Amino acid sequence: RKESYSIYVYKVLKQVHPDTGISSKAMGIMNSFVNDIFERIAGEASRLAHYNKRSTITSREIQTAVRLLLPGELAKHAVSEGTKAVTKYTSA
Amino acid sequence: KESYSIYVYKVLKQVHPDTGISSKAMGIMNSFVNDIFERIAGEASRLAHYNKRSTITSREIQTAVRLLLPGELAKHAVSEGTKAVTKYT
Amino acid sequence: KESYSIYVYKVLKQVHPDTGISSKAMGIMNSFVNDIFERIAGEASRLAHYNKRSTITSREIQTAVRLLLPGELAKHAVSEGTKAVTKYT
Amino acid sequence: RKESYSIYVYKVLKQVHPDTGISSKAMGIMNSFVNDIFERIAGEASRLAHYNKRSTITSREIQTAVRLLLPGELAKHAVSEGTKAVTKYTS
Amino acid sequence: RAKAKSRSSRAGLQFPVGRVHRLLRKGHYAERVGAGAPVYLAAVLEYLTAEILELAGNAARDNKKTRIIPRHLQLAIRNDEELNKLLGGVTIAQGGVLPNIQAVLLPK
Amino acid sequence: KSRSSRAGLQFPVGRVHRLLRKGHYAERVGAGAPVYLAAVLEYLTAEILELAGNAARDNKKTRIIPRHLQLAIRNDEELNKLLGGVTIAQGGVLPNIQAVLLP
Amino acid sequence: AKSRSSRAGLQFPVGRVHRLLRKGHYAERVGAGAPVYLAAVLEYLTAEILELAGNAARDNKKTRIIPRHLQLAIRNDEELNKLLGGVTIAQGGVLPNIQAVLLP
Amino acid sequence: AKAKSRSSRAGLQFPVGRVHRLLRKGHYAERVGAGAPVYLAAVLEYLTAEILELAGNAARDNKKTRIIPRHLQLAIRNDEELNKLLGGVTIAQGGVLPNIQAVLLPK
Amino acid sequence: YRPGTVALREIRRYQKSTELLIRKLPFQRLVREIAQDFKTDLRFQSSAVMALQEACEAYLVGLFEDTNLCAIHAKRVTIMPKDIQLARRIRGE
Amino acid sequence: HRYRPGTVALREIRRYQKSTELLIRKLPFQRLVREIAQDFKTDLRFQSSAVMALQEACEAYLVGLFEDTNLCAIHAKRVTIMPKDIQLARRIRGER
Amino acid sequence: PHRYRPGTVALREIRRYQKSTELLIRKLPFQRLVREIAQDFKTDLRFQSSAVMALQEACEAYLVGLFEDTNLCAIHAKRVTIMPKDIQLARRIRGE
Amino acid sequence: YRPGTVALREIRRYQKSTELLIRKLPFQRLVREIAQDFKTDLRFQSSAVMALQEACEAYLVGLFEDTNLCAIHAKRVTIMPKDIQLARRIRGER
Amino acid sequence: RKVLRDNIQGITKPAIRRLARRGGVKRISGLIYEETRGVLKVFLENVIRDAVTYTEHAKRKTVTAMDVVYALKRQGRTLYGFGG
Amino acid sequence: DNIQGITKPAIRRLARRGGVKRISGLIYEETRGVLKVFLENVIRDAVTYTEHAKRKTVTAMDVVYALKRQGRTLYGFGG
Amino acid sequence: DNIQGITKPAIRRLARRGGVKRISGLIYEETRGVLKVFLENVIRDAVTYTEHAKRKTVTAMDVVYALKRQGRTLYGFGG
Amino acid sequence: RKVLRDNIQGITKPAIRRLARRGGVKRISGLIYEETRGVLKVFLENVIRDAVTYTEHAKRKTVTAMDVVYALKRQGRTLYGFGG
DNA sequence: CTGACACGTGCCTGGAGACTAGGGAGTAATCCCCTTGGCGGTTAAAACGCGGGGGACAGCGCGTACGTGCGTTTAAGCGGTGCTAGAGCTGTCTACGACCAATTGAGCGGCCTCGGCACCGGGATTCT
DNA sequence: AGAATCCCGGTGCCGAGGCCGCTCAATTGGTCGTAGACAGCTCTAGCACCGCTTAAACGCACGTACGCGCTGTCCCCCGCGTTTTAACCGCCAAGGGGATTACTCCCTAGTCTCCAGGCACGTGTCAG
DNA sequence: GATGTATATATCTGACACGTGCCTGGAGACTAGGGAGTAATCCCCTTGGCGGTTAAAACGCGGGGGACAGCGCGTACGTGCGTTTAAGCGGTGCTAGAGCTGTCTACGACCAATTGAGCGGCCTCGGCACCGGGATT
DNA sequence: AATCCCGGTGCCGAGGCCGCTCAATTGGTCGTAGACAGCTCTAGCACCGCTTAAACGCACGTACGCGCTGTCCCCCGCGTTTTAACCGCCAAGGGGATTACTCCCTAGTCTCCAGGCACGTGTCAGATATATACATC
Repeated sequence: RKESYSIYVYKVLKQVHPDTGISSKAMGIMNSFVNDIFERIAGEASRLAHYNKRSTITSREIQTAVRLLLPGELAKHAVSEGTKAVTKYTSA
Repeated sequence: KESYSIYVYKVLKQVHPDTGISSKAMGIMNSFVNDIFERIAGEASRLAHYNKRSTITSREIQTAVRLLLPGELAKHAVSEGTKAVTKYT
Repeated sequence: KESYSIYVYKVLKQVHPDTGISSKAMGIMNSFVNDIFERIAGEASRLAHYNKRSTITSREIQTAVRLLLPGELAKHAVSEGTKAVTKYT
Repeated sequence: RKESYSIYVYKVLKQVHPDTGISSKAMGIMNSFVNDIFERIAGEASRLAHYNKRSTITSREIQTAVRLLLPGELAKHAVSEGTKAVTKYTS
Repeated sequence: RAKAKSRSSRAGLQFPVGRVHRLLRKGHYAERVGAGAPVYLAAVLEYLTAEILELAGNAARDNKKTRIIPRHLQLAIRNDEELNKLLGGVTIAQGGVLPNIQAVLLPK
Repeated sequence: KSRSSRAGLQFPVGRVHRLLRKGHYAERVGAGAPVYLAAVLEYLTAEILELAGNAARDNKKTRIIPRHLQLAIRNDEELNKLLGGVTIAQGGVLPNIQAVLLP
Repeated sequence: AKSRSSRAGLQFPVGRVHRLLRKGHYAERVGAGAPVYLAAVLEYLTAEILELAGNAARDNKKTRIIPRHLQLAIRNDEELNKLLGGVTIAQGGVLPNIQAVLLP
Repeated sequence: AKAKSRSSRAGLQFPVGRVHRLLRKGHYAERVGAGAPVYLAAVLEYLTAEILELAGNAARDNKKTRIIPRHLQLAIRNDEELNKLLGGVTIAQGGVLPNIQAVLLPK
Repeated sequence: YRPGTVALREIRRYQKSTELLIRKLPFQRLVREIAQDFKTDLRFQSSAVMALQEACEAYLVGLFEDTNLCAIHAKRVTIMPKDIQLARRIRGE
Repeated sequence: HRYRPGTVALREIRRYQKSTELLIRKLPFQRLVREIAQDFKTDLRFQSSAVMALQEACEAYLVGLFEDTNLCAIHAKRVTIMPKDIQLARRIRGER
Repeated sequence: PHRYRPGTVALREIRRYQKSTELLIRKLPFQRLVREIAQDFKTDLRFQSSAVMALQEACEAYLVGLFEDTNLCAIHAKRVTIMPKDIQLARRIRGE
Repeated sequence: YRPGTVALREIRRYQKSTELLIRKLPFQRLVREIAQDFKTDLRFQSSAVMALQEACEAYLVGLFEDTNLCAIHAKRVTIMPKDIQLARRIRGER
Repeated sequence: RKVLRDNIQGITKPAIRRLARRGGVKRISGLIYEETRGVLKVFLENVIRDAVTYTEHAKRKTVTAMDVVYALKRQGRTLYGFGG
Repeated sequence: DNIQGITKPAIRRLARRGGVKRISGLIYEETRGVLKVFLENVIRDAVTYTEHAKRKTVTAMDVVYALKRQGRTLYGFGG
Repeated sequence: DNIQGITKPAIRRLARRGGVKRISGLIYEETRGVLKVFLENVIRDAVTYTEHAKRKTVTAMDVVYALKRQGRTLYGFGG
Repeated sequence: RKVLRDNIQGITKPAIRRLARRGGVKRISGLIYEETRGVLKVFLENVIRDAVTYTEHAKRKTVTAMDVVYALKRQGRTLYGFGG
């Protein structure tokens, strides 16, 4: 089975524009976009772990990779989202 | 620190035994070797995963060598790669 | 009268699919094979004799081929013989 | 040790012209001339055996090679003294 | 044994934390992976998805259509002055181009 | 499993080894000689026939006849060197008129 | 004990490349022939660079290779330059290359 | 109880037994008949004598007494049978016959 | 219409649209030709030729935009080959 | 005595392509780097080599941009490079 | 009446006979000449039917080769007609 | 002296004389120059150079003979490069 | 005996006029079309060579679209729309 | 105001190495702006590496890595 | 007399095959002479082979071997 | 470090004139020298390649004049005097 | 006048004297095919005549190409000191291919055929 | 205008190609004599380099002999016609000698011997 | 006419090139078990072959708006000098923090039993597209 | 004349429900490496005097980019022809993709010993200095 992110993109779509559907061509574009940014971030997180002789990728590595890869305002809001997520998950 | 600073010298003695090399240029050579190593190992790892394979064999190195190096280097490199492997085996 | 005709015919059916060969042309080919066989075995014998060796080996046949054929034909003939002897080994 | 014909050419020279010497270079030339004609005759003798599916070389193969290779005036005198030599040997 | 409550539902996310953690471990990025990596990564991927779709729906609404198609995603990505930087080399099939005529070409 | 099928050849390694031994070329013959020789003879056979069939196809005929072999050998700038002294019966000549002869 | 590089007839260390592969996470397995092949490739490229650099040195009649000679090497072979286009070499400078329209 | 050479049996100067040996070791055939080396020696001796006589006469024309390669060239290139037998050969030090084409010499 | 009255209309028309513009069959036959050098007996999946066509058509549109900027810089309206050759050189092709 | 325009500029071009020293001054660049960096974090500290690596990268980048600028300049059939040549080169390169 | 110009048909003969592959000398007279020569070296000889064809193929190939060489010699001489001196030079340079 | 009288003297001489006429040392370096393209650091017996020089002078003299015949057939006396080319072609090496 | 022959005329001049019209090109010197085919040819050669290299490593005979997508990514001009 | 330390002569000499025969008088301020942008885009990465390491001293490896991620790999100060 | 059985038109046809457009009329007797010397050579060799075999018929192999010895090999008749 | 530059002038024009003056030559076109040097180079290459082939088969590093003789003999131009 | 040829010496390994084993060639007889022999007829080709203009080749003209002669200069040839890479020989032994045998299926000679070619003819186009 | 090349179409045959029998030349398993792959020595002659020598390499002036060109002409070969003869096809004869066979032998390869021919090594004188 | 870089002889001082100790990285060998090589299959989607009509492609016309070759011009920046300033050098001085050793415990690699979240499939019904006509630019 | 806009037809794609199974969840141990504590010794920052190479401001001269002008020729807009693209129907079989058996290849482990990496050395390659030649404009 070819696992895909399609159901999750569809859930997200129905929270910003509840009237709108999406064609399979656009769904396949989104499905490629997710894989691309996943690979880039995991790449830089790996390098940052290796250079400091640490064995481990933690939340600090992902934060630093995000600040390196995304433009500044996107990095700010991404960090705010990840911080809120990890804080509320820790509070659980 | 590990470095390649013996083996470059050996090769130089084979190529030009009268000639010396500055430590700066030895550092350059060390980084050149590390760079091409990382390129080849990267593309070998890619070519494994596209085929859902688990190992790196000589074939993945050979295919990376043909993909990255221009055409005249690629023939001679693959020739002496297979010559080396036949001697080893 | 043993002849090479069946082997020429097999070879023909690997390069051109629907084409047959007249007996006049078959006899020409049958003479061509005998001619080049005799020439190569000739020079291989001389090369063995001059070096006081008793034996014709693959080296003698390679050297004769480099002497008798034009250069590009010699290259591909050597590549064929090398591949054959390697895979046979 | 090297074999050579360097006695026998001198003997023949003494029979033909007992006053005359020969340089070592020309003796070397003679040695190569002898080796060359030897190889030609032995070659064609071997060919003439295999065409007839024979196994040996006889006097006939030498005689036929001699008639094939040498021009016509040499061939008669050569074959004459070849058969003269053989009759003396066998007698 | 407690009734399961998927880690996405502890994080407050729709993206699959389980799958992204699996892919982090299996992807040979590093020999150990901490629990704070996948929640953060899935959160950022959700953020970027919703970011793109919010502009694409606006383009779709201006087309007076109920459906998003690649033309509209091209409009979204190329109109945002920062998404154009992240995806500057990417080309989208069937996307076409933004209307673009240099002023010198038009008549007086 | 015939030695031709170990070498991956159609030519008869057995026959060519027999003929090497029986032909009085040398008093000993090694196992690497016949495989190499048979491979090279196969190569040159296929080489000639590949050109010959092209001429045959241009003739729009299903059959190779000596005229096509002569066109093959005389057109290739290197086979003409190997077979430069050889003449082929019924072969004819390549079309050849010196430019000074034409109007 | 006899070294694997001397088995292969190579100067570069086979065992060091084999180790560096296994610790680089590039794959969960490494096949036995890979580090020999990779060492041969790296040695070939090193030799190719150094030969040109040496001939550049003797053009100067210098006998010590310095980075200017390596820049003169890389920027004068059309295959090396294509392999090494995205790279800056310290102390390397540039090739003397005035555009034809500028000369009188 | 006594030994007498086969060449002295044949009345030849050249060695019969050496030619017989050289044949058997030359692989030219798997058998050699007893009369062949006598015949071949006689032929070679004849051709040697024919060359040397002409070379001697060329030497006498120079009033030299030592034969040198020039005289062998002068022999070979002046007998229409020898030249036809020995056309494909270069003789060291031999040079050429003085042989200006008639059109070149002045009127 | 005056010269270029319709050229603008064509620009406006085709930049609005999203169809492929090369004829499929000749593009396919050219792909099947070029492939013949690196091997014989190659076949192409139906989607592969479309992928190639999309790639090449977008490549060329990008080159032509760059060319147009070069031409305007040259104080010209017509694009000429020198504009391609400079475009490619500054790109480092 | 006076040389005409460009002949000494020609001597300068041939020299500076022959010479291989760094052409930006160390101390002013060292302060400029400190001034820029402190806006990201105060009380930073620098290895003496990191400044030299920065200066090497900056010199190489500017030299390459000026090469492309000079090609853009000859295309317009000028010989003077113009600010618009820099802007065009930067746009085609895809950084603007 | 119709009449082609001199040589208009000669070219057509060349084009016609270079295209074909038949033998051109009369078989019976050639066989009689062969039997007339062979009578010198022996008497009451006989010839197999293929032997005379082999001789005819050899002789026709030999003469075609000599004629191509003769034509090159004639063109060298700045002429179109071949004359006996061109044969005698061709044979001299060939070593016959 | 008028043209050809001394050339006649030279031809009579050098058909009489029998020394080798190329200089040893240049021919030696030209061997050392060409062979290396097949294998660098080749070594030569001193006789082998002489055997080469003998062969090359005999070959070139024979070519010049044939050339001169070709030259007289054109009813020239000057040998021309085209004479060489034709001679080589009829010989069958071109 | 079936063998191909040059189809380089196949990319019609109108097709290139339509492409360049998507680039907003207004006016075009006629010499452009043969240069443009030449450039296109060098591009296609590159991409196909890479594609074939991938096909061979897998020991396939059909070229798959993933071969094309990976080759394009390696060249650095990523294509979205065809999976991957 | 340390950017004035990139003097006009230091610019001219770099333009000379790039081959520029004639230099317009407005080029310098644009060149300074371009350099300031490049420096900021390198230093921000360098300082991000410094912070993740918790170091207070910047190391030349950080500058090499800032260039390498940005594509402009540098040979000589490390490997 | 049988030398005149090789007719003039046969010589014309052969000269035509070899690309000869115009022929002087003296060529014919010279051509018959050259052909005669060739035939004499080949037949002398053929008979010599026939005699060593103690045959009375000339065979095609005798001609093939004679032509090989003269150095102008014929393909087509076995051997 | 030594690598030979051409000695193409080393076979002096006097030397070629002296050779030609053996072969009957009254007169020589001035364009003969270039064609002669070309022909001579071709011949030398065609002999040395064989010689070196024999050298290599024997594994010798020193070329022996018997190699040259055999190179000539296989090529048909047999040489008497340096061997037999 | 000086050293290459022409002679003299030791000695060892190549040849000759004799007996042996067994198989390549000489022999007598046969078969039969393919070679030599004769004959008819028609009709392709060769032979003999005509017409004539395009070729071979004999002549005058001409301007330049290179043969002959000199002063400059350079490096090919000579005698020599020096070394050591590798050519050439002795010793060890073991990797391998010559030659046997029992076995059997790959390639040759034969019959059959059926359809690709060749032989046949008619109408359209090229080209002189 | 109209002659020859081209091209399109139909008839029917004898050659290539498939199947078949079958037998002899290729295969596998095997021993063992050896010569050639490797180790070591050692002493030739090849390459590097020094100074001296002057023969030959080199550039130049210059003079007229030679190759290339235009022109003519006449005679002989090419293109065409009518006659006629022996080539070519095909049928019927028949027998010489190529090609095969079974018996036989006398010729040559193999072996041990021992002794002297001629091949290194030392010499000096008379041809150059 | 006269200023630029090239080349030759000499000093001298430290970067290269060598030699030493030694330790931790590699090699020799045996082990366990699973990633890849293999033989056989299915079937789909690729390449084969055909008709027809009609969009697209091709060939010609007309011609005036573009590319670009020319003369003019005034100012913008290369060249050259005297003034002045601060970058580079050698040095004294310190101590923030970079780098290493030691302790131990917070945590995440890997197992297992469990089960419901996401994929492949059928169905459909209505949003889109295909179609056409009349108004406006 | 072309773009726009308003209206009707009907189909094949998105979207719902459905089965279901395999990849996520929870409870758990335990080897460790990395968080913290302490040390200590490098090299970075701070400050001093000396040096003179470089930077700066200015004069000035003419070479260059920008402007107006012309012209001719070549594509852009339009027409008629014609051809092979495009659609769609019918064939069929090669090779992508899946599977069950098997093995021989690589990771894991202990060893011990020597390769090469710190630490000590010194000399000859180079920079520097001085001298001066001839190429260039």
